[PDB]
Amino acid sequence: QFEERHLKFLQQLGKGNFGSVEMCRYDPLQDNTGEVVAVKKLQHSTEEHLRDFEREIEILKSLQHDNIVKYKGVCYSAGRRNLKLIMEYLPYGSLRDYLQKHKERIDHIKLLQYTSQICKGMEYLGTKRYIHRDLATRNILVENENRVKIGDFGLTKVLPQDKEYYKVPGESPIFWYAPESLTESKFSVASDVWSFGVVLYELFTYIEKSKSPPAEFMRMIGNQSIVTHLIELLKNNGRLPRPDGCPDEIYMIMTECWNNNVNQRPSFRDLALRVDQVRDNMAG
Ligand SMILES: CCc1cc(O)ccc1-c1ccc2c(-c3nc4ccccc4[nH]3)n[nH]c2c1
Repeated sequence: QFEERHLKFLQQLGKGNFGSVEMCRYDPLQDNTGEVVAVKKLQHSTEEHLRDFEREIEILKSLQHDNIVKYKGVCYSAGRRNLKLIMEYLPYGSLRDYLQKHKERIDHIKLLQYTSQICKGMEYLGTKRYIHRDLATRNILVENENRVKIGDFGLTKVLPQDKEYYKVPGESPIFWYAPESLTESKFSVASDVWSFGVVLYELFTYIEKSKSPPAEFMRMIGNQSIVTHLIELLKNNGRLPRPDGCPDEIYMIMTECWNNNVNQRPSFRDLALRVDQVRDNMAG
């Protein structure tokens, strides 16, 4: 339990429509310093967003894995109605920024180390029947040069006991969404795997602006609405191209994640083995 008065503001870390993230020092003895944490609050405190936020917290609360970011607590000092979530602070930020600034020290082998760690996380989420729903390079955090961790779990949904998909706004990362998520609003491990396919695309393009999924899909779309154009482009087997210099065996994994049919997509266990193996062939 974190008390507002001891929660000292250092700087803004990242923002969005109704949530924001701040770097903070939690200083219960005020003497003169304590421990640095990442703090999420809601801007527009609508009750659906609050209820969604409270459900995000329970998910975070239930997670313990070396490749998943650590929950520390919550602050109720000033209300329900302005809850704060408190998580560990990882200094190197998101994989999107990190990769983009440090790229010339990061080769295909490093990129495959990151990929492995991502699959181990999603494996572990699969065990708890969680569908992350926002797998993208911008929601993977870097603890150090040899370790990254998932999370922005604000879209994460728990699977029903009886079903293997979840039916569910507001801004969606459509260019990372699988076809059945666009057309029918279904989410599954299968759709999480599709997203991972495009994460693999992001890393192997080195997050170059002009090569990005929005950048690329919008070129192919040419030339309403935009989703409707995407859904149709995907149905005619339109896909993100092979990144320059991307291996055969990696590109194949991408292509397999982006299979129209849910049931023919690879599983995260399989993706771990395949990627862990490609590393060794590349190294030794
Ligand atoms: C508290 C919000 C949240 C809520 C979830 O459900 C899951 C993860 C997070 C989260 C998001 C971002 C961070 C960061 C960080 N460190 C940076 C350095 C530089 C630039 C950006 C950074 N973001 N550390 N820990 C973080 C936890």
